[PDB]
Amino acid sequence: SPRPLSPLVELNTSDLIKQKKQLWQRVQHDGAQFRSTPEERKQFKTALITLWGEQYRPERQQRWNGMMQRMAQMKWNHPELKYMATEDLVALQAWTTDDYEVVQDVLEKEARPTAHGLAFAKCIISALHSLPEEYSYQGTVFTGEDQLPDWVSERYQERSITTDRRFFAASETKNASWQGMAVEWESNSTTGKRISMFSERPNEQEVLFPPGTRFQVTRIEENETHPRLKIYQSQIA
Repeated sequence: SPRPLSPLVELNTSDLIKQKKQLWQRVQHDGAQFRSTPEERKQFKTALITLWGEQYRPERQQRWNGMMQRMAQMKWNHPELKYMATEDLVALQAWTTDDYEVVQDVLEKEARPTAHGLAFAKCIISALHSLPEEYSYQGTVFTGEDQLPDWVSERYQERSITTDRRFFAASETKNASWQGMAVEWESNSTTGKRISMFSERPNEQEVLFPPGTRFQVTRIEENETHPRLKIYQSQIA
């Protein structure tokens, strides 16, 4: 337990694989009922602030404080969000920073997770399942990622359902700016959540799916050029 007036709490760094497996089972079991606990929200705060050691804690503390105040006001400006946990909303903004790298694949099989990443993941997932239904995007969303062809083959196959263990990001638009990544997706979304209201780059019109999302893969096109593989899939909501 922390000392009085401590900004931080202890992160459970022991048996990380068990923690990963336990969170993954919780994701599947709880579905859209998944919610972060008050203690998990404090662990996310510590995770973000301490992500890069004591040297960067003052800067990250200041960023944390600013995001908390922004999301507190977000609830005033957008009353439908009044019941969201403020730290859950902060997680959505944090996802759109470079910290995404510590959390995107943290529930993947054989991925070696950090305590920080697992703490990140709980609040993002909680945010995605507690956002009101008006934040769900119904339509086709577009993704590009830098992945190898074998990475695709392990996870996606024509005519079979993919149960995604990753955070899967996409966009409502297909801007020319990110043309030519190694892999592309065209995904029909039913409950993918629009996070442009929380992003550091709202013009990207990003949509985000949590681990546990299921996609029916309907076609995979192959090209010699990048994108080497283009995946057509539909969310099973």
